[PDB]
Amino acid sequence: GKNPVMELNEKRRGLKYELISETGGSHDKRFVMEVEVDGQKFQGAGSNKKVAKAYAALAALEKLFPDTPL
Repeated sequence: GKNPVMELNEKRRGLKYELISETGGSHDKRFVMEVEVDGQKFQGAGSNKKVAKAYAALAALEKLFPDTPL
């Protein structure tokens, strides 16, 4: 375990990550990603899409799979 998207995928396959926010200039960009798991929405933010997506998965894992080793 180490990659949030990878670990969540082990619990739920075919999840779709949606970019819901992209703001700030090329020097202060902020991305917000959202993932839906069991009708529940989880979001993650960051300076780039990859980490925003990872935080979105982490949020899902922290709620639904607390024991999953990071």
